Amino acid sequence: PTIFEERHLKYISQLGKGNFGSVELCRYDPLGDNTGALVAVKQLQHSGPDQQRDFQREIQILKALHSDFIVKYRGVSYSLRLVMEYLPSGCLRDFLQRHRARLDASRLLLYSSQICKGMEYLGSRRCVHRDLAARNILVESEAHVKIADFGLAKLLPLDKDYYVVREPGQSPIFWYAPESLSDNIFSRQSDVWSFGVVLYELFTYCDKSCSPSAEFLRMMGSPALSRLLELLEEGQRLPAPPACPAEVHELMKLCWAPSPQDRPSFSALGPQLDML
Ligand SMILES: CC(=O)N[C@@H]1CCc2ccc(Oc3cnc4[nH]cc(C(=O)N[C@@H](C)C5CC5)c4n3)cc21
Repeated sequence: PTIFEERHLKYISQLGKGNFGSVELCRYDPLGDNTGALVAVKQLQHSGPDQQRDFQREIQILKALHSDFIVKYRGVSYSLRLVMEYLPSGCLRDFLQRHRARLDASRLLLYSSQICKGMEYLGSRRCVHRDLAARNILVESEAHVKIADFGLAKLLPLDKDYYVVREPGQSPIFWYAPESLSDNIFSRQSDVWSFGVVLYELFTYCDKSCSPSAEFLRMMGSPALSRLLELLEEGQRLPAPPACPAEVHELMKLCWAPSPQDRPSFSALGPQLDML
């Protein structure tokens, strides 16, 4: 099952690109009569040595994760390719923009709860995502979302609860916490910072004009990394989204606490979301 033969993976269409590589919709059909299962196949076409090493790490991390709110690993094909389950409604960013009129606050709260449970589990496995955002969240159906794109994901060292990355910025800066911007320090607490921005994204329906980049860029005014750092250290944050519940906005601000240890854990965030 885990060893997918390359000749049986029949290409259908393109899906998109994560942090590195690209993903394709394929039908794995060994019987050769297109009666097989649709799957999501990731590969690296135009990639350096650094991205190849990250990909080997992504495969092993995702293979080991088992949650209802984390995209399932199916197997591998060797030209190394990662086979994942296919979620036909796509990513949440586009889903919220497309179906803005139909999706009320209670539904946004359900996605927040499911993502939080996924991240709580990811914390128990001592794994840091490093790129938690609406673009990397997939949609199974109207009542079910999963976390995806584990390319930048790291396991914490056996003796520490934080990871210092040597590389600078493989993702957009507007989801990073202060200690990641200033010192490249990543942890479960920096993932909680990013969850606050995801909460902001949900409750703006990923509207482009009031996105994290759009809002912060106006504050930064006429180095982009250093200016963002200054704003965050001075106490500047994303505003309350229009028509956002007050209780949800207070949780965002707790997720954006200056010190990592003052941010709540995903285990403490879970009940607070579910009781609204
Ligand atoms: C043709 C089209 O409408 N494409 C849109 C563009 C954006 C997007 C994303 C996912 C997506 O659908 C799916 C569906 N199942 C999937 N399984 C793994 C996926 C994945 O890794 N997607 C990345 C590109 C992604 C997690 C980082 C994955 N992506 C579809 C689209």
